[PDB]
Amino acid sequence: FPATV
Amino acid sequence: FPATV
Amino acid sequence: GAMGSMERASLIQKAKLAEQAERYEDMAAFMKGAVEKGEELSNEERCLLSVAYKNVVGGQRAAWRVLSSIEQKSNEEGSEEKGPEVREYREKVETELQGVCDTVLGLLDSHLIKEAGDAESRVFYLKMKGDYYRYLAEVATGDDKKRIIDSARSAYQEAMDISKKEMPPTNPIRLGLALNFSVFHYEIANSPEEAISLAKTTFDEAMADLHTLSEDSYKDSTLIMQLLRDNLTLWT
Amino acid sequence: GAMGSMERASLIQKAKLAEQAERYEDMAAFMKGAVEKGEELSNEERCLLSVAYKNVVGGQRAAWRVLSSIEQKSNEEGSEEKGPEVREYREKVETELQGVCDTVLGLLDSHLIKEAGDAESRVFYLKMKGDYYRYLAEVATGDDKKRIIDSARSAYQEAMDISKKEMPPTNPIRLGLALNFSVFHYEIANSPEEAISLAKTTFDEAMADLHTLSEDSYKDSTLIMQLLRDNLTLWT
Ligand SMILES: *SCCNC(=O)C(C)(C)Oc1ccc(Br)c(OC)c1
Ligand SMILES: *SCCNC(=O)C(C)(C)Oc1ccc(Br)c(OC)c1
Ligand SMILES: [Mg+2]
Ligand SMILES: [Mg+2]
Ligand SMILES: [Mg+2]
Ligand SMILES: [Mg+2]
Ligand SMILES: [Mg+2]
Ligand SMILES: [Mg+2]
Repeated sequence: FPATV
Repeated sequence: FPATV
Repeated sequence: GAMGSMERASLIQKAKLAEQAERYEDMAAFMKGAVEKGEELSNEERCLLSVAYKNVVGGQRAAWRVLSSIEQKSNEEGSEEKGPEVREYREKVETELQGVCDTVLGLLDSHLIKEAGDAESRVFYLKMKGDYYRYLAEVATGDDKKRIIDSARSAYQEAMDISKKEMPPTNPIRLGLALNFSVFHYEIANSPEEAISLAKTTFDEAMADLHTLSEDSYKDSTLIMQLLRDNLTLWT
Repeated sequence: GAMGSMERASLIQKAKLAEQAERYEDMAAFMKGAVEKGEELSNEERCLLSVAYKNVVGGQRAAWRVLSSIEQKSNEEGSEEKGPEVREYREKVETELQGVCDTVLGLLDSHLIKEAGDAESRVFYLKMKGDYYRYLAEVATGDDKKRIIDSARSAYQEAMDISKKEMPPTNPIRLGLALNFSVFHYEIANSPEEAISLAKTTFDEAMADLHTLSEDSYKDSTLIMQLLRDNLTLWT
């Protein structure tokens, strides 16, 4: 999965 | 801590 | 509220303890109680709220993905019928996840967003609103799916518009919003080109502003810039 | 029971799904429902029950230790008074932990142990009884502490007596029981010499029996033997 904050 | 199972 | 009898300050203190003990469900419950006192949240308190729920829903999302993958494999050709249990349990986890998202969205709507006037608060709450609608969209399959996606988009878009007018391009909240809205485009909206464009322009405009920052601010901004770069590398 | 309307087989299936998704609270609830159907458990089902609760209580123990350490530091000289919150929250986690232990002990007493006649079932349930009284002893500070410790001791001792008569010295359940009873001696009963003696004799008597085993049994037994060795290395 891509990075999120 | 020591090992337990 | 089960937290109605506890002092606001005590709820905040216990949220911090719960974080140290990795008790994120408790942390979230304490922060919900704090929000429900009705006062605005400080920057640190907004961070506590977001960390607590991000960890709770993040665990639910991971579990939902495991179960959804098992359910998909069970529906392939040559798979032995195992009954309704996988679907039922995936649905149980999904309903809990939706409940958490609805709780967060409810706190934002009653009444965190409407009292948030500074950019640092308002952008952060609108980013959260986009995030939790995004998590609802991840599991949506029904007749409201388009509206759920559009709700995420609209919240992110309002946050972006404010962030571009009111924050420097290196502001970590502006960066994190862009990171997550870019992921929305790629994973939810079927818009990988928009996702890539947004991440690239955000990264480049932040790079050009780093020269204005102290060493500590530079560390904060470059941390999120690296996440944008990581996603660009994944997507190209 | 909230699980009263679900088929036994469905509860077992969902416990396995919950394990795959790392949802140990759900796993434990499904296995509690399965036990409450009233039928005896198979070896695999006993493993599901023990894994679910070991993970739930293990997380509670870790959180209790974090909070107890903070509480101890707050009570040192020169520490600024922070109010009742740390104690309150430690007490909250402690009470939940005690509730889980009481639930497991209740399943063992009603009626898993009394129907367990084979050594592999009876020793495993009595080991669990010792373990959950041990977890109660870890947090006990009151007038029943000695009785709680003695309850753990008595359950472990009955399991040991059966295991020595009915199982070979390499049986993994015999080994795991000895491992945990040795930890009880060291950490709970203030008996490090007994702990060391038990671990050493168990290890040595297992070593001497490995020659009788298949490759797969050898792997199973040596895994637990290495844990005994790890504790001996820690303690000497
Ligand atoms: S708010 C919690 C503290 N912050 C963080 O954990 C990190 C990831 C270091 O910083 C940021 C930066 C920007 C944003 Br929008 C967030 O949102 C949680 C976190
Ligand atoms: S019962 C769960 C499956 N078993 C295990 O996870 C390991 C640790 C490999 O094996 C053993 C061996 C002996 C005992 Br008493 C246990 O108790 C859980 C586990
Ligand atoms: Mg007050
Ligand atoms: Mg559903
Ligand atoms: Mg644009
Ligand atoms: Mg039936
Ligand atoms: Mg107590
Ligand atoms: Mg002896």
